[PDB]
Amino acid sequence: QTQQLHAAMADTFLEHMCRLDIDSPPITARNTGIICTIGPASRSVETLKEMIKSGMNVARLNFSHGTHEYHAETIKNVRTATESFASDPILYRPVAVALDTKGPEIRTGLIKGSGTAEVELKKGATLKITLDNAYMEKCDENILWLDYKNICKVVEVGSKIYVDDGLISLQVKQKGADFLVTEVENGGSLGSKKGVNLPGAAVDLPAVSEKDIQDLKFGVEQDVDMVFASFIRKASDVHEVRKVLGEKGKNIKIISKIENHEGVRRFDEILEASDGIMVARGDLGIEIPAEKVFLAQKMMIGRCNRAGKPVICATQMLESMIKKPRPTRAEGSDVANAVLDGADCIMLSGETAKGDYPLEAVRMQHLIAREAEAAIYHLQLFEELRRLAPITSDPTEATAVGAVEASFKCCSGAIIVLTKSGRSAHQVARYRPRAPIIAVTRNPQTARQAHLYRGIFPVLCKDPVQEAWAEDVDLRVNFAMNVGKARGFFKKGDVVIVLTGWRPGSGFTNTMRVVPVP
Amino acid sequence: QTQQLHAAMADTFLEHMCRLDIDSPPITARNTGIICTIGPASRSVETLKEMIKSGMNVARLNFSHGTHEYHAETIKNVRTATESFASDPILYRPVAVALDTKGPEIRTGLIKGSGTAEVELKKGATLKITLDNAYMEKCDENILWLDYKNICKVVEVGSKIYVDDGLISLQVKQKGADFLVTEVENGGSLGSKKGVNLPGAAVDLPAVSEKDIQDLKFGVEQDVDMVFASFIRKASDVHEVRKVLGEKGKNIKIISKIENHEGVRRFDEILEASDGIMVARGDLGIEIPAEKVFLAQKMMIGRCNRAGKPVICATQMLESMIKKPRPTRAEGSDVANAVLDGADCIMLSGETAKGDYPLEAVRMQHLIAREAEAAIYHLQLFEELRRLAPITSDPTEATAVGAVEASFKCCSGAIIVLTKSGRSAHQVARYRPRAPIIAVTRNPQTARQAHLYRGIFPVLCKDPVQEAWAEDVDLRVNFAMNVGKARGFFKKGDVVIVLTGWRPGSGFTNTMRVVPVP
Amino acid sequence: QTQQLHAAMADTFLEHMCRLDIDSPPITARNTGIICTIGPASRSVETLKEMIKSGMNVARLNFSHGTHEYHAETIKNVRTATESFASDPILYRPVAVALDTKGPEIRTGAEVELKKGATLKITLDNAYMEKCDENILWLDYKNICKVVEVGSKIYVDDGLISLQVKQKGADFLVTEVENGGSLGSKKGVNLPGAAVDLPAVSEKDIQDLKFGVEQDVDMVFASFIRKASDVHEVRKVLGEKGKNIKIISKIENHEGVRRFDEILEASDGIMVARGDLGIEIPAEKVFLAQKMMIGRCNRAGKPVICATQMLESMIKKPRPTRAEGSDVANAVLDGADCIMLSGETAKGDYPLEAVRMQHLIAREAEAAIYHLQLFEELRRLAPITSDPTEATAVGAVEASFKCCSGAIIVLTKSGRSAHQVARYRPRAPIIAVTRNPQTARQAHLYRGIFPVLCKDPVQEAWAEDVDLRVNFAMNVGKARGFFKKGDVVIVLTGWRPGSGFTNTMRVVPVP
Amino acid sequence: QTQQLHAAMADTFLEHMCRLDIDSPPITARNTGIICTIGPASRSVETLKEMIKSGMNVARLNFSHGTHEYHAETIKNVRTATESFASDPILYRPVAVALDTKGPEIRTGLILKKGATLKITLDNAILWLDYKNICKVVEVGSKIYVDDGLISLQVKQKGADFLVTEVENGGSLGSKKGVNLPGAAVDLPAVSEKDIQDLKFGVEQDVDMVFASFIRKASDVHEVRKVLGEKGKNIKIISKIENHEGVRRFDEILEASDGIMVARGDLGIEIPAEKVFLAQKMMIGRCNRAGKPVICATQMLESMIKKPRPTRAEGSDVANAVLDGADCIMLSGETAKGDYPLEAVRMQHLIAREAEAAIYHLQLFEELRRLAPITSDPTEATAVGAVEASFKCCSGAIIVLTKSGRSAHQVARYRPRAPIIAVTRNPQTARQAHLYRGIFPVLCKDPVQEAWAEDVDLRVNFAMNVGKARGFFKKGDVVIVLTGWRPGSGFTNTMRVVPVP
Repeated sequence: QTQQLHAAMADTFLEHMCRLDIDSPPITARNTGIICTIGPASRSVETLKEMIKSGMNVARLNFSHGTHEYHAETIKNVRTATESFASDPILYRPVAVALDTKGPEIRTGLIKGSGTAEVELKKGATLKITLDNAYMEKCDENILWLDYKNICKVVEVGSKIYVDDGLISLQVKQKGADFLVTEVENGGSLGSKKGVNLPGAAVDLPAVSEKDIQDLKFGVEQDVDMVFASFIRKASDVHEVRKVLGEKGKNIKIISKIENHEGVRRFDEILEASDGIMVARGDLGIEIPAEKVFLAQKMMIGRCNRAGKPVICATQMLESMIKKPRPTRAEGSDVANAVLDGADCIMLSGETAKGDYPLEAVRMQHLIAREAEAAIYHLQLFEELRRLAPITSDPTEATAVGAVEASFKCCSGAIIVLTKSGRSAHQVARYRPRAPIIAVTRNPQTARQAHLYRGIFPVLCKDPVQEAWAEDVDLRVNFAMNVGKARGFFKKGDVVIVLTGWRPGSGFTNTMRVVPVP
Repeated sequence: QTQQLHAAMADTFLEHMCRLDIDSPPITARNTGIICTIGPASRSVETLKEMIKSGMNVARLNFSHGTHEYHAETIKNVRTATESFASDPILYRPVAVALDTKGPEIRTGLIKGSGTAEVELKKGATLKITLDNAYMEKCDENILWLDYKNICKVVEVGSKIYVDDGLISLQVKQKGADFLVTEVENGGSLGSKKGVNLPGAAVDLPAVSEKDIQDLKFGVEQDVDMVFASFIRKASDVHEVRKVLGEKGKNIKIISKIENHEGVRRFDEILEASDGIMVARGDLGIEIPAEKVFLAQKMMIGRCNRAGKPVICATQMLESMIKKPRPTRAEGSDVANAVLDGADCIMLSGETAKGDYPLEAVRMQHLIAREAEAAIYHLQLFEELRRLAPITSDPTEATAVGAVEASFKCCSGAIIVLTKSGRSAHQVARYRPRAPIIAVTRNPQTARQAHLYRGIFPVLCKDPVQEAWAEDVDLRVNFAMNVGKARGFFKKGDVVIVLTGWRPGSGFTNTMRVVPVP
Repeated sequence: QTQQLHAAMADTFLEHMCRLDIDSPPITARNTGIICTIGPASRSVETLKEMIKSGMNVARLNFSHGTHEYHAETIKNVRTATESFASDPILYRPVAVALDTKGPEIRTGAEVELKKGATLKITLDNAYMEKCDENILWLDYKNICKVVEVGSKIYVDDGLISLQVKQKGADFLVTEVENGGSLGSKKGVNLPGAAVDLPAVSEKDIQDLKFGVEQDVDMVFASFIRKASDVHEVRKVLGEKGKNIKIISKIENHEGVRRFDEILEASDGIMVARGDLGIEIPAEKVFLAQKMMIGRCNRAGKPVICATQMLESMIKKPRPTRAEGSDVANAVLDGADCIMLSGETAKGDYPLEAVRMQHLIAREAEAAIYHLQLFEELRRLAPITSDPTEATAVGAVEASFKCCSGAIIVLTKSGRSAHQVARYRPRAPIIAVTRNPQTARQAHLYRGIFPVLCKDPVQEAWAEDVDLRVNFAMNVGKARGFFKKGDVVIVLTGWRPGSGFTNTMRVVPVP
Repeated sequence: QTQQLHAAMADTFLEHMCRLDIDSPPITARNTGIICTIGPASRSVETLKEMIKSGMNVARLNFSHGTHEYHAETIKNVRTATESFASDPILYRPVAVALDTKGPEIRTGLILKKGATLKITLDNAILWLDYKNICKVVEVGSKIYVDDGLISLQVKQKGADFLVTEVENGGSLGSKKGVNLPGAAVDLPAVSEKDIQDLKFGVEQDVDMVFASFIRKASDVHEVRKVLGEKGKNIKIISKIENHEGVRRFDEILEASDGIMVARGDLGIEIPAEKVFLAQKMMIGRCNRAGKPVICATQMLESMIKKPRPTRAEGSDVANAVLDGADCIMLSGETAKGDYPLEAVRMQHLIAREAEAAIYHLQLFEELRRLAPITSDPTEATAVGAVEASFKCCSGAIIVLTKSGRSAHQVARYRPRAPIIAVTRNPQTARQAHLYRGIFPVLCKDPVQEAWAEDVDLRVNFAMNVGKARGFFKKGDVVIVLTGWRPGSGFTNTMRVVPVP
């Protein structure tokens, strides 16, 4: 039948895999968030309308490049396309805006006085790295400028230097005052403004740099929903981002990007400090060996699933769709497995920023996730998530787990949750139900930030507050009931779970109800 | 710390056994129903009040003996003693009334014109079994009358005949027209009106006899709660009992006594036709071999736990407490293991009917069961009970299972349920929660019949119906708060699960609420 | 199907319970050992021959009563009756001899009524020792006033009489009577929850244990064990002369239950001594202590004996009760390596029927074990060692489950390789081949083990001597009905002679 | 702590995932087979020696292109490079040779706008194709995919001889392009005319396995064995499941075949590309259940055609395939025509070895033992007892003497951690053993000893010599050793727990 329900009845994990049927169609709801980097190929209002229609939940902005005017006009265009669907609130999908910091990046200068010129580094040859600012935009075959000024101090006399996402490889032979005479291990095309990695080195670059201070202030002023904080090495790095944002940026969610060996090693203190994690696989696959990245991924995702906090899988997930209309079989498997592992969000970088087919890659990540959400062995997963803290005195958690148990028993169309801050709907998300969570809120920052969790369909209720509180509760319940009928989540006479509380204000969610859809 | 909660956190059944702790005290709430046979040792109103105080829940009446005049007065005495506590509704316990039928029985006659008198049967001496009615009150060591006139037609030579709870065994040497000549295999003291058993040989007595026809009509007239139907061989035997009760006694719960080889062989059709089972171990120990009774016991209990219908473990549970003030170690192990196996009730026969220590027999069954309930591995048991029917379109089942899950998570004081027919309180009980089920009802039949299920502590609301239904719901909920405070089930500040619905009348249970005790 | 094999295929514990079938007959093999207390009802050679035939494995001697010369003649008659079956070694069953010690005791000094709710002094002064009454009672234990506080409970005469301590002196206590009764002279006293400073062995106990080494007894059932040093004290008494005699600690009280893990790691085995335990702890709590002690011994791989009142009504009656029937079944199902009969076989009117009834109940219960979950939980809980014998043992038990084998043949000298097979609880009977006669007697302590004694000459090649001892076990199991010709069995041997080199697991058809 | 052994002790799948450690180094044993497609970037004897050193186990030949004399020389160079390490039989790695068939195919004729209308004709004198029974197999609403699924076409009206169809996807149409039919029951023959002569060539060239293309049903596999014959009876048939019908009728194909290939490139053209992982995990798990070989394939390290490092998706795909339980992992263009062939082989070696340590063995063996049917075979009982024993002592290896492969294949079914060192005198068995996870095959070149017990011990000691020299264990460590009660196949019954000398 549907939803891989025959696979859900399996006694063993191997039999769950064995009963995975390609002729079993999934339900209409897609639970995992899609984050998209917005760049040259997708920043128009026209394209951003079609990204939302294809299934974009979060707009990421990469502050590695671009000025503050470029990002403000992108933010303006996101909101122009988002509020174009706001006239009917039953069909309005909330879209988050995400800032991704530059962080402690080492980067190259301009090849031949150009941004698009390319020299050809052939294998075994010498190359002089320099810090001399005369050679800043005069980068040649023989010379190379970079921006980390303490680079001669922190490298060894047999260190390896990786340029352009790990593709060019170097080895330090002679160490100079401002210079570093290298020898090319893996050659290839060296272009302009490429990221440099030093995987052996204790790089003494700032936690929150000069550019990052300016960028985070801009995030507060433009009213972003989340910060994707680059190169988080410890818990005091997360606290410094929390303190830089301060009072005005207290509701902005900090997502620590684990990009390096020290972030993997000191993960638990980072996770306890952060609001969520990005498994930032690009920089991680250069810093640690590339064969160890899946171990790091499934650790990070699994511990975030255990701790109940958001996790985003990232980098190169549909990489060939920059140039092609359809992905490779690796790329389809990767998106599937990341959703299977328990990533609350999946991300697109160059596919949506500068790709020739950015709408197809959003659609492809929608179609793969929804199939993989049906492919989850919920029987084992819910039984293992229940055993973590199986006694607690908090009354709201008991209602959250009891709702999820109820949703499996009737195989429900939805779990409708009223929430102010997100927290009641966030509690339902942690137990991983099959049913889509419909989070009803009047707080629009709660609506945008609720995309960070698996399961949650946030709905922004634009209705005025009715004079009686009990009638105001039922109005918000009927709103979600209208949403799922409009989206094809459920029809009339289907069963849904409705979560409410006993009084107004946050923290009082104690009422679970099993209602038919009118 | 308490409740065997350290043992409850074990990942394996073996470590659950290993962490069982004599210093870890149970809660005040005892879940298993104690059924008591009332006879001469416990018939007075004065004694019956002390039986209730010791924790009697069901009064069994053996209709093998006694006339309709005698049993009506026994019924009256149970009801006079129960309604003495009705003055204070907080401390009022409902007591059920049960009718155990005679059934197809074979009895001997009187020894030398006397019920009290006895003869000794020597091993290897003869004993002429007769059917001549001049020897009816004239039995001795040579002559034995019995009341089954088709004994010679269904027994061939060499087949065994057991007398007086299988203690005396005889073997047939030759059979006549209206006689049998036996040889005594096992000797002993032969008395009057003792039960005769013929294992292997099929007995052609009816399922419902003409005496059994009149006794069930008496059950309908005297407003009994349940029938313990004796010697049920098949589903048509249950259908015949259901027909005799008719439309007037349609709400009387039939409990089939599985008591012979054919009732074990055709168990599934009997369970389908009945509202419950008694594992009637006494005559089953004679009919099948005595070493095979535990196999039959654990089958029936497990299948009734699977089907959701009640199961009663019976006969000789504290058999030494007829004479002694404290039981043997085997008897204490038997009462523990029955409650551990999943028997909804436990029973006392001659211990409460005829014994010197009936109040101590009720207390000891109350003490052992309450210890056994804490010793249950609820983690495995509930997980396996969830997996029996994990999809159902009935929303009242989803509410019931979600409440049991919520009760495990907060380690709740109780599961308070408003119910009219019993069904919503019954549905909670089938999943086996640790938390006691306080069923609030204005229906007294529902209050008495709820003692059949494990977990249900039924309370009878005596207040008239408040016109505000929201207030009439909350008055009954606060009445159940007042029972558990006074019973020491919980105190002020503890967490309870409250189960109600969205409209009055039966079948509309849908609301689960996690509330603090005021 | 046979041997509950439909119920063994269940995916859940509940469904295993559901598929238990009374028309599913077991195999001939009965894995659980039967311990029997010998007294006046079962002392003669003709009775003891029929005890062996009905299925007795261990002959228990209660040293609480009877002289040394009485107990020596019991041992003599057991060995007379055992060695009458020696003439065919294929059908020869070895019989263990067990010495159950008296223990340390707290006693009292014409009877008197003790009124419920009254008062009674308990002096330690020997002026008031020779006749006690309703006001004054004497005890022999001098250090009671140290080990008992105010509000402590004191039981007299198997927990019939109960006393609550109201005020404490140096050489006296003054009590309030709770559950009163009739008090006689020289009666047994119990102090619930007290860390009692009595010696591990009494003066009588040192004489009786020394006697056991002289009489060549196989195991010791040491009474009133509270701690590990108490087990080490019994070990010290037996010494080097009786170093191979197995010490089974009887856990009888609150303190032994509390400090169980240190006792178990000191002892060679455990008895759940339920009668004394039922006096000492609340009677409602005895099963909790039963399944704790049985499960932890199953975890550790050491033997555990269920004891006291298991078929109690068979002292006077030819059938047992339904409570008595389920108790013996649930003990075997819990994982008791052995089951005991006390007064049933010592003084009762039906001792041969009771031995047979424990054999019939255990064999049904062994088939009713959920082996699929049980082996899975033992596999998981096993620590990953570097011992070759342990890896071979768990591989053999696994291979017996895969092909549903008729037996596990184990060649052993000490017992230890056959003991390692036993702790993983196979369905298949373990046929332990040995030339050591003490090993054959001590192997009855463990579940699964059917000990066979090879009386054949030692062959020329070591490999052909190994194959003859395998072939002997093939001949036993065919004769006793455990398998037929062409059935599959698991065979454990080693790579060199001497103990601790069992490495080889072979899967062969029976010739 | 090494081999992810802290993660091996976890009581749940979630905690196992939580304890996965980048600082825990694996053992030197790599258990998954690496199948490399040989083409012009990796065809010389010089390069093929370095392919073996990096970690090639099976050389794949795509018979879709290339002549017989080209492929014979390709076969010759594989053996020249393989036998250059044959002087030291302790360090000799056996290398198998695979024949991937072209298969039946629907092509276009000789010499396309979006949303247009073209007509499909079958008159041999507008687009022509060479499958004449196409009108029977497709309906109104069915899809037709031309040129690796680039141009998609939905049929509006179907005639007896013609089809008139609306274009869905755009792009330029050229000559002799391959046509797929999604959902169809295609009556093209199981072996084609060209594939008959390819399969007889493999018997002559002494190949070890056949990767049979486009397998739809059980009778198709039997046609491949009919063509191979008694002269090719020992050559294993691995079915390539390439479409809906192969996925639907999977259980009958697996029964007939010696193995399955998850041929994902052709599958993702045929089925929707989002559903390929479901088909992958179905096919891997059922082959794990049946105990037969499964090969994951197409685009696994695809960017290593051009770049010296893979993508993160490419690294995760190879890891998750080995995690799911694939016996072999394939490289197509990566080794055939790519710029970095040795780097790709190294990367598949490095990823799989980390993934083998990350397998939750505790649940996997518990489940594989639970679903194992109780039969009376001594070999099956010995194998599962050996894997149980190897988990308990944490052994260095499971040494198995095997003639035909079969005893080592039964051990490999139950997925141990420890490398399965298969000792064999049969050279084809040593090559064919690379098809199964765990099996590290070694060819005993020593002559048969007169006393058979000496001949048994010589081969066991040879396995002790390989594992010491390869860094699987050292002297004093504990290993599991499998032997049997007489010579010949089918008699392995004896498990032993031996110290390494």
